[PDB]
Amino acid sequence: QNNNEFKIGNRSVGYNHEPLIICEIGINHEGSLKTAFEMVDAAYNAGAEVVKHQTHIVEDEMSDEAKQVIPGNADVSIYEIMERCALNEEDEIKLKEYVESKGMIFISTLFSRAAALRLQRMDIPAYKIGSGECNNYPLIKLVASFGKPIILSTGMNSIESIKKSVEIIREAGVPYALLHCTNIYPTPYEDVRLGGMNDLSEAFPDAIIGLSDHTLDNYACLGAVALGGSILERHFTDRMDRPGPDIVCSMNPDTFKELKQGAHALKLARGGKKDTIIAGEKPTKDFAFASVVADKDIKKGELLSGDNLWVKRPGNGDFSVNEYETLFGKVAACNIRKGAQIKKTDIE
Amino acid sequence: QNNNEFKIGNRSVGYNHEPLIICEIGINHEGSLKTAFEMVDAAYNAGAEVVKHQTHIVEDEMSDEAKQVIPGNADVSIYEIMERCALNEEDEIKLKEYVESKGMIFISTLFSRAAALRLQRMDIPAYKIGSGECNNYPLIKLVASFGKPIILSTGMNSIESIKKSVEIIREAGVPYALLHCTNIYPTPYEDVRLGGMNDLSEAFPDAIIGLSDHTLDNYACLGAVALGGSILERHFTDRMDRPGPDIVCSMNPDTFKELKQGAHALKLARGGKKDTIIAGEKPTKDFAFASVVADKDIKKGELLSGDNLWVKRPGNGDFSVNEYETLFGKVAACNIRKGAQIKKTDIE
Ligand SMILES: CC(=O)N[C@@H]([C@@H](O)[C@H](O)[C@H](O)CO)[C@@H](O)C[C@@H](OP(=O)(O)O)C(=O)O
Ligand SMILES: CC(=O)N[C@@H]([C@@H](O)[C@H](O)[C@H](O)CO)[C@@H](O)C[C@@H](OP(=O)(O)O)C(=O)O
Ligand SMILES: [Mn+2]
Ligand SMILES: [Mn+2]
Repeated sequence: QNNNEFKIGNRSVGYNHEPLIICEIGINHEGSLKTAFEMVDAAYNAGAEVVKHQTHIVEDEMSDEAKQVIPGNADVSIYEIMERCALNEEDEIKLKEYVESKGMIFISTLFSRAAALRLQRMDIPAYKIGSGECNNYPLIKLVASFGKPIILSTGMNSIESIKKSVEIIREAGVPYALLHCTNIYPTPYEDVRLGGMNDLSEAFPDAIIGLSDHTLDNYACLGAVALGGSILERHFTDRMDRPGPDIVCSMNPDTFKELKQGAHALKLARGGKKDTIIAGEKPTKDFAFASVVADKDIKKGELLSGDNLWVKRPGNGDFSVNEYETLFGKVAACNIRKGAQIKKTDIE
Repeated sequence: QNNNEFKIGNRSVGYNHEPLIICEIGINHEGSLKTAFEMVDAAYNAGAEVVKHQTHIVEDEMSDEAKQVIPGNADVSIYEIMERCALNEEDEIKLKEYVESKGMIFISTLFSRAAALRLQRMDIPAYKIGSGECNNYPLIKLVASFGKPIILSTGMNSIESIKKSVEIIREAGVPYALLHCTNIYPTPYEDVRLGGMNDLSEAFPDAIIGLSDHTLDNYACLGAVALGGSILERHFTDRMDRPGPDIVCSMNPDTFKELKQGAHALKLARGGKKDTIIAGEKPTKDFAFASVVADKDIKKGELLSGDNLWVKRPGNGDFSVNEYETLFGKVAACNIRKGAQIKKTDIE
């Protein structure tokens, strides 16, 4: 597909690299460090490489209008949800340290200037911009100025809209990924449109391409790997019985382990070319391909024809089935036995 | 992707149709009808739509040379394997009837003229040509003359080689599918090259495209569905403890059920376009997108600027973040409160 790559800390991402699964803890901790650490533990023990947070600072990310508006996956205002779930700066610094103490990478999504600046003080190795902020060009400008790679989700946005964000990122000269995404919690399979990933790669040839997903299972992400995706994001929980608006579409340790295994298999299986010769098929080719044989007894001097020739396994005859018609009209140099392979010496 | 379709009996296959899984019993019955019927039962109970056989007639498909040649997945000659596993005509007619008695479709692969003619007497609704016969042009001509759709596997063959077979099929005027395939039993993930499917569709725009697979699990076939595959073939057994050269790469009832579920999900998720507007995202767009707000108290008569304006959720403000820069240089028509959304009435 392509050779685009960049590093998130010491981890290379790109088509020629192992896909990267981002375990999005997000707001799943419901504002509790005990719960957050239990989820980091679970991620670690499952084999995760990256844990992503959401950095919410209620007053800088929302005006008072947000106290009147309810998201699709809750029955209270988005302001109330964020007031309940948001970690303060001190606590989020502890979370980052904890994630790093487990040898994993910590990144986060910012939803405001104040959050961008907080994350820069913490010096995270890459910045996630959520689909809601994909068209937030002032915020994109700010984050791109930080000098680190950007992972940009592109739900709810057209190629045209995304173009302006990519323009800002390139000007700042940082590498970037684009994740195709659909922001319904949860998302039905029919709304995923994996082909959206192809649209993105075509429009933005220098982007690393992946999928951020909110379906109920791993199928969409697995398809994404097959199509060439390099980054996969699902929300993550230690257990599915947890409360919270995003828990329903979250993976857990077991399903994370499944995705990691599948992603590895599909990283190996994907791409390549039809005409590539595969050495291990040789024993099959040698028995399975056909050679030209006599379909009847043929007397010396008689002409070979489609009437007295046919083809049979295996492939070690002097004449391959590919050469069948070329023997038509040749002259038997000797008597030929029905069922025998036609030999070079059997023809004049 | 495309709108190519044809029917196998009453079952439509093509990109706009549910993918079709072919349960390849092949030689797995080791020549026993009891075992074959146990495998048909298992297929039926698992939810299979199609059971495929292999029609082996040892004397017409192989010359005596085959008694000296061993396949990659056995330690005895291919002749001995086929003598052991081949069902005679009477028995194969019983198998077909049994499959049809369970409401499933019966098809088979021929490896010889005699087998083609046997299958035509049985009037099967579509003919499978295995990868070994993909370059067997005389046999392809014969089968195409029968007037039924052809499913052609293309392992071990280049686009160039396949072209000659497609030419023969088109001349006969029957619809056809091409299955990408790698013929190692089993096949490592790295040798699958799913991109081979794209190569085929590009080269042969009128073909229905699928995958015939010999890996140890469902990952390759799932990837194939994501890429647009319409037909999936794996060998099938009622249980994995059975003896035989192809058992190791076979699916069983449980894994068939998994593939069917995955294929359905990925049929729904695949393709589509990035720019398609998804109604269910609307509640997310309404809270997540930003509007322009005052970043400081602005006195009446003062000029709006990037210094006193910023952006915040939610998206119901008079000015979207998209319009942010257009307010620069406008004149406050009244005092504006820090944190308030900029209203149309706030500017001259
Ligand atoms: C529109 C939005 O901000 N959605 C939140 C989501 O977790 C909400 O905070 C939650 O569902 C509110 O109920 C995340 O899905 C956003 C997420 O990015 P993506 O899902 O757009 O890839 C991120 O990087 O934080
Ligand atoms: C080269 C060949 O004929 N391989 C056999 C296979 O089952 C052998 O009979 C078996 O492995 C011999 O040990 C099948 O895989 C062929 C199979 O087609 P495909 O695997 O090329 O799609 C078919 O349609 O019958
Ligand atoms: Mn998300
Ligand atoms: Mn096969």
